[PDB]
Amino acid sequence: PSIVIASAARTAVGSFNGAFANTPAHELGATVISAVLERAGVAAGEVNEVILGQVLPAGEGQNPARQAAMKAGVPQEATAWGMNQLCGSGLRAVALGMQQIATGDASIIVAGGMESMSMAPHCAHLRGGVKMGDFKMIDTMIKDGLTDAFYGYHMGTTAENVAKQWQLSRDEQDAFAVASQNKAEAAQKDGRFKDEIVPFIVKGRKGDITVDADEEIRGATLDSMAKLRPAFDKEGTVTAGNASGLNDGAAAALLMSEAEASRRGIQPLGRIVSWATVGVDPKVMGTGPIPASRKALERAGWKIGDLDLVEANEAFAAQACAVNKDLGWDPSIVNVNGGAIAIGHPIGASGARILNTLLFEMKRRGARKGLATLCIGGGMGVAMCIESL
Amino acid sequence: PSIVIASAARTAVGSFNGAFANTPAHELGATVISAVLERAGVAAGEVNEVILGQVLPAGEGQNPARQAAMKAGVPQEATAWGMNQLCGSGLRAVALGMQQIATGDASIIVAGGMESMSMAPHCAHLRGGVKMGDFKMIDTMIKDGLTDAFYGYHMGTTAENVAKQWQLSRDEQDAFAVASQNKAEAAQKDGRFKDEIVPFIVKGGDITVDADEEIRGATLDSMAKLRPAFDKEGTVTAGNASGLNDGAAAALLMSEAEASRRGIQPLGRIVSWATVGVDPKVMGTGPIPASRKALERAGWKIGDLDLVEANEAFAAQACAVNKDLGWDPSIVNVNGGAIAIGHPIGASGARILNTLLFEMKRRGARKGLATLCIGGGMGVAMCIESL
Amino acid sequence: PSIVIASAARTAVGSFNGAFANTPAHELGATVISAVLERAGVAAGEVNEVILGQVLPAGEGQNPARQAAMKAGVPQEATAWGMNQLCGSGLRAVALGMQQIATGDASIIVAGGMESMSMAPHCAHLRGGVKMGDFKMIDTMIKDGLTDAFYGYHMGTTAENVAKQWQLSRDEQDAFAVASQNKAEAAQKDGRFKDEIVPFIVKKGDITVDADEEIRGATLDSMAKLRPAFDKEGTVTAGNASGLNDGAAAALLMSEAEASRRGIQPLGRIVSWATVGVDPKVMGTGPIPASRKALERAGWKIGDLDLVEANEAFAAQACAVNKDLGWDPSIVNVNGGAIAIGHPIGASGARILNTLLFEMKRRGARKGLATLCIGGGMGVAMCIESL
Amino acid sequence: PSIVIASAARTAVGSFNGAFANTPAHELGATVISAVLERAGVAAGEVNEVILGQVLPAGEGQNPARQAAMKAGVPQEATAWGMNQLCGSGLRAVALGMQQIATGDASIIVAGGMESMSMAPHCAHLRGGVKMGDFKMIDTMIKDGLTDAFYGYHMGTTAENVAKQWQLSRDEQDAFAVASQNKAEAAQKDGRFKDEIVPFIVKGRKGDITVDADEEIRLDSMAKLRPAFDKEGTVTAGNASGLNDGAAAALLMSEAEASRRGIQPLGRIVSWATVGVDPKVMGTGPIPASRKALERAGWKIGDLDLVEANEAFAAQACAVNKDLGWDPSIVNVNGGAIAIGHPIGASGARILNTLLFEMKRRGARKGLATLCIGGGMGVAMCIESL
Ligand SMILES: CC(C)(COP(=O)(O)OP(=O)(O)OC[C@H]1O[C@@H](n2cnc3c(N)ncnc32)[C@H](O)[C@@H]1OP(=O)(O)O)[C@@H](O)C(=O)NCCC(=O)NCCS
Ligand SMILES: CC(C)(COP(=O)(O)OP(=O)(O)OC[C@H]1O[C@@H](n2cnc3c(N)ncnc32)[C@H](O)[C@@H]1OP(=O)(O)O)[C@@H](O)C(=O)NCCC(=O)NCCS
Ligand SMILES: CC(C)(COP(=O)(O)OP(=O)(O)OC[C@H]1O[C@@H](n2cnc3c(N)ncnc32)[C@H](O)[C@@H]1OP(=O)(O)O)[C@@H](O)C(=O)NCCC(=O)NCCS
Ligand SMILES: CC(C)(COP(=O)(O)OP(=O)(O)OC[C@H]1O[C@@H](n2cnc3c(N)ncnc32)[C@H](O)[C@@H]1OP(=O)(O)O)[C@@H](O)C(=O)NCCC(=O)NCCS
Ligand SMILES: [Cl-]
Ligand SMILES: [Cl-]
Repeated sequence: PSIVIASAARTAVGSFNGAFANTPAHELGATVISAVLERAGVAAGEVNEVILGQVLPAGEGQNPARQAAMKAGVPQEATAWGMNQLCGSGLRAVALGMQQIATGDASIIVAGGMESMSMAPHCAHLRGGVKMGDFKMIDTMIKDGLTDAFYGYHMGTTAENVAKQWQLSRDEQDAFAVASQNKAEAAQKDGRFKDEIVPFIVKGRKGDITVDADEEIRGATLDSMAKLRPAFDKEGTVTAGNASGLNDGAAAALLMSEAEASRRGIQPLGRIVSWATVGVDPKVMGTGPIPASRKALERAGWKIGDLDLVEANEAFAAQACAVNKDLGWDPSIVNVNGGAIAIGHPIGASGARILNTLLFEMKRRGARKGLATLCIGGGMGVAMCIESL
Repeated sequence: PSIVIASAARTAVGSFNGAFANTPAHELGATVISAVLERAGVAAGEVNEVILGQVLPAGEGQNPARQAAMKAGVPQEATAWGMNQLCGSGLRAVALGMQQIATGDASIIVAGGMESMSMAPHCAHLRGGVKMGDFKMIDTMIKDGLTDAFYGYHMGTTAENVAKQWQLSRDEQDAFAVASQNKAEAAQKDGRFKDEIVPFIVKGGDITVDADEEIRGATLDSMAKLRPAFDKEGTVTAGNASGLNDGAAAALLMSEAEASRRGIQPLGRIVSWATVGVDPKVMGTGPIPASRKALERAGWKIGDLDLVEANEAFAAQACAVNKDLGWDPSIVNVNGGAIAIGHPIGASGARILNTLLFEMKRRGARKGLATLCIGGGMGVAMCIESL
Repeated sequence: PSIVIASAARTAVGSFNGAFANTPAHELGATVISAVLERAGVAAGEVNEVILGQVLPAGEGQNPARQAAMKAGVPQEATAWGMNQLCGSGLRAVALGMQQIATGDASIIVAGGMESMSMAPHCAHLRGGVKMGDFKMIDTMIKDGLTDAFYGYHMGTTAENVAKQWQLSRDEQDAFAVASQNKAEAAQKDGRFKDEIVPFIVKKGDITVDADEEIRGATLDSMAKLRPAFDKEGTVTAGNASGLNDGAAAALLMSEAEASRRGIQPLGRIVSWATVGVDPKVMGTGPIPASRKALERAGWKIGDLDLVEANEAFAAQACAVNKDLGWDPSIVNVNGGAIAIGHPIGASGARILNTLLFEMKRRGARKGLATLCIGGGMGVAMCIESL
Repeated sequence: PSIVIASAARTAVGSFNGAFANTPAHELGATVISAVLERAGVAAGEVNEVILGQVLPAGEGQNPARQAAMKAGVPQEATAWGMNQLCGSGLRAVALGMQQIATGDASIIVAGGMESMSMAPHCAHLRGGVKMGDFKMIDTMIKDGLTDAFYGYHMGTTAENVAKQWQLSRDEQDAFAVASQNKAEAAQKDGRFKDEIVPFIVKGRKGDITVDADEEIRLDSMAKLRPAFDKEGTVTAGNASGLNDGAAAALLMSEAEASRRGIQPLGRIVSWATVGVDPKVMGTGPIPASRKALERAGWKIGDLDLVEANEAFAAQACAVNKDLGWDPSIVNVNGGAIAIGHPIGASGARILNTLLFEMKRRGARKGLATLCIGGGMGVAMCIESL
């Protein structure tokens, strides 16, 4: 069975406590569900299921994937669920939605991810009761999203471990970070993000604001980048500049069979050729994309040289340089419009976010074979091969 | 692509703030992952992926499904993820794990659910800052698990709406609840839950928990003396409604040809599954179209079923599903239901799948069905056939 | 037993979450204690006791009055304690310190008040444990400072009761608030706040705060366009009511004979004081019997007063006090009031005492009076005479 | 300038999360305000002001002293305010109420203290907002009542320094605690606390309970405890005071006022004193405070017939007794805070009740009450009957 991506859309990536500071994730997810339906000419009443990845849904209510589907007009007869594979959630949900059609259980699937790291609350177990002494209010964003559960340190420390084995210097990681900021700024100026971004209306206060530009894209320098202090180790190289940030946003895609798209006259954004997920050492979780991409290319019958465009998520400059050095693909075809260092990193949605950038760049330049991949906390990776029609 | 369930296991369903009061969900899930591996003769190094449903993972850390797999001995080369479809999470994860092997992406899958409603913390968004005035510390169990996000009332109110449309009286719902408590107690005394339950060691003295803590029985005189917990003039009480519980349940999945090569005798063959949505006001009706679509995909009729496990979230919704589908009530929840056993949201789907599989084996039933109602107006069902 | 005020000082009144957003109250109190010692030529080693009023000391540690005295250089041999009479705390502490010397128990007293409404935390009793459901994190500023403990509503509702009984229209309360804003705005430019305000160094960079941050410019047209903040059909708005503020204020007290030996010329002599209770429903009427009894103890008439400082908690309450005593409104709050300057509850009593004392010196006034209304239905007043 | 105490009363000292677990402090204060009025035959309408010490009033509402007076029947014409001198709050409020009548500003004063350490909440400053990272929920009982603001450690560590410099051994503190525990049980069994304790009606969901007995009153079971503040320390949970709830107050008027009303007073306030000491050794506070009180009264240590020295810690209590040299057989003859309890806001007035009612039954002429104060302070007051 051949499954294609009929359409795709994403919101602008908002800053931490920025444009989407008081916007729940399902509200961002509802906008993207409506957009992928409008861009493909498919009504909300035709959706069988909505599958949205989300890592931090605490305090948002019962099944935020169902809340986003309801507000987008998807009828009550359909189903909706969320899933959590950390940073690979947004891309895995696309593969999960693909399998719904491959097994014959659904026809039209809206798959992607949504995340509101700004709305992540502080929690504390209080049922037993704190009779005496102080107790900690746990940040769910740090605890459930950014801290390794086996070794106890942040995901930035894992980038320090990757920097040690590959011997990646501070100046090399800053050169990668500056390159990402300059490619993302150039892509924003030329309007290459307009096709994939759907505007979001932030209701509240006294005026309604339309958000249609990635809020982190502002540019940077090499003199101001090397003056930053390391945020994870006193003698480390990972700083706040060469590492991805905390962001809000959503991204999704409309899935259907290749024969179904031909019957509707739809021109798909690409054909899902294969996907893969593999685990690695949690100490070097940034290496996830290395075996995940290899297995994805092996299942597709492709070689590394056959790829025309690559979207490798830039969780950290240290891990991103390590993946490129091992796979050896042409770095000029990897993240041609910037990466998460400049655009942002909403964990649950980034998987579908970089899939949107991959699909719309493959369309404008005429690329035939593409690949998207991300590293996953806890020692995992996920990749997917896309081919045009 | 024929997918079988080689083995299955579950922990005892613990009471709210009971035996598993301070036990994280992944610790319960790790025991069940190790159990389904031992009962099938499959090593942890052969597992491709672990898929665990969970609704309330707040405060437990990065990806509790990966934490349960790692502690169970599953190597780092494998993958693991969690999913949330509320009450149908435990059963959907089995269907999701089945699709991993059906599409050729994996060979060995551990799929199920785990939930620790006792460890659910209180949360509050404090990044923007509370300029002035009081703010509420939100119970994540109530908000993210038991409160409808569209109408704002508890899941017990949705059972009241089902009771109005089907005209189910207070005494009729209590008779269903008392029958559920007495069937579960008889099954516990006769030892029918021992095959499916794997013991759990509560570290701290070490205590071995191998009996469902909610299974104690009840009467009709003490059941009709309870006050309604959701409406002053309502019929749903704490006795005829499911409780708050902790536990885990999973199963080992592989192809039918893979089981034949390993000499494993599977617990059953996954014939079909289905999930459908309904109105959030009457979410308990989910099992009605979900089971029908599941039977249609399997090519079966309601009369063809030999055993049925329909989760008892509420006596009102459970009576409505049986009255609508019309299946023989003597083959439905023969060993009791969630009213007596308990209702761990993330694990209940796989919990009742364990009860179905091990009862189909002891009595020799050939065609079975498991179904649950889902908050927000959904249902999920799966058809199992023996080999 | 003649007790005089040798010197006095206060910090600038900061806005809510403004310059003193992250500054504890005892840090503000230390500056005013050191300032009143420096302005009188009295060493810290001569202080017997420090009495600082404070309403919201939660989370600041053991006895913030002791923290402010020690940080101001007062040696450990001295004593320090805090007291809470709500809005009259700052002025009552001055009267309490006066009684310490009158009874022969002390010689040198630093008395005043301090309040940090921005540093007021949210609290919740959690020892028993929250089994299930949401619980409120109580804002101690609202509960312990701005909410009546007997009727449950804000102090603005009590101002509505006074406004209804006196038949005060919105435009009449609107005209008094604008007059208060215009007198305070003129005082900031004319430098009348320079003598009483001591700069405070906010220890991102050190910032010197020496101007009242709440002092804003208003008119009569933009003032009537505001919405009522306490009742949909009310008259009290955010413009005609006092604001939320931080600050500190204190004074150095000693006997008249003690000042003559040290060459200190006091700002005034404490002639009498009084405190009386009223109905909590109309707590704004407190200053009316408190000032009259204070005048009775002093042997003075209303016409004998040259300057009056009546705290402006609300425009409704402030107009009611002026109408009853009948004193010349041109000698009442000549430099503005709490509506424009601000209202740090614990410090407001000593705050308006600084404005009174330094104004009697600048214009040559002989007889002065300072009074405030107190939540829960009380009032406090003090009569000051020059030398 | 003679001020007498016409009557006095107190509630039973409750255990931490015990009988008064869900009882606000002003409710305990209301009972004692009504009790001192009934025992003296004085109407609530004659009270000028109520002065109640309290250390932990967070979450209780505007001015709990005003809340306690209003429910106790004191009319709105009176005034009420609270004050905080930590452990000396309850006794200082009596001295503050004495000064109100001495200066001619009031005639009838109800002065004492109240504390509900069980109802003390956890707090956290959240107006600025926690952008990132975990933050601590601060226990207001520990931080605002039991933690030194200058050195950052618990009040029990200050007792270790008093034990270190005075060289008080582990066995020395246990002998003082057992003597304190045995005297309090003997006084409770003999009914020696019945005159001073007023019952409190605890209303609740399942039943109303009448609390009129000290719940904390209870070497082999005593010497098996571990030190609670230092691994190499001497202060344990047995030889240190606990966390308690309760209230205590007194009715104040002039000696001529008591003679005119036919009231026979419990005693005359002769003098008082407050002095500061080193915060590191706050337990030494009562030593110069008692001497200064006796000097102003013209008395010597040998003239005292009864002494009430607060037992915050066995180490600090032993140091005061050894230096002042008063007869230990007349000090806390009915037990101390180690066995009875230590409600911070109420403890000052709590030990004043025990002194007044013991001086009356045994015929003592001159008595003394004193307590140590956190942050390096002390307070003492001399009372003599007529
Ligand atoms: C590293 C991290 C803690 C940053 O902390 P932060 O709160 O966001 O603080 P900022 O990002 O605003 O950076 C702070 C400083 O660096 C400067 N800075 C940041 N990025 C810069 C850039 N790209 N160029 C130049 N200067 C920069 C900022 O201006 C600021 O200066 P300041 O101190 O005067 O305010 C946070 O981004 C993080 O946790 N990243 C990791 C996310 C993650 O692990 N995701 C999962 C990966 S698998
Ligand atoms: C019903 C519910 C509100 C109960 O909350 P609760 O406050 O803990 O009520 P309790 O568990 O304390 O039980 C109440 C009383 O009924 C009695 N009781 C309970 N079950 C009984 C039974 N089966 N037989 C006889 N008496 C019983 C209990 O002993 C208790 O007595 P008590 O008054 O001394 O406490 C809660 O379990 C709930 O919300 N369940 C629904 C969850 C849900 O929605 N599930 C479906 C998801 S779609
Ligand atoms: C009344 C009160 C609730 C105001 O709360 P607030 O919302 O923070 O008031 P704000 O200043 O932030 O907003 C008031 C509005 O009116 C305007 N406004 C307020 N004061 C003004 C003034 N003095 N002149 C002109 N315009 C003014 C503001 O610009 C604002 O408009 P906006 O919302 O569009 O920005 C608060 O000041 C209060 O609690 N007062 C009573 C305190 C008290 O009880 N003290 C004890 C008395 S015994
Ligand atoms: C002394 C203090 C530190 C001990 O608190 P605690 O450690 O929580 O003691 P607990 O509440 O747990 O009492 C229960 C325990 O003590 C044991 N215990 C208590 N009292 C006992 C007694 N009288 N005899 C024997 N055993 C006793 C119990 O068996 C139980 O055992 P555990 O220690 O293993 O838990 C505490 O009461 C305190 O902080 N007091 C403050 C005193 C103070 O500073 N006052 C102000 C000075 S100016
Ligand atoms: Cl293995
Ligand atoms: Cl297989």
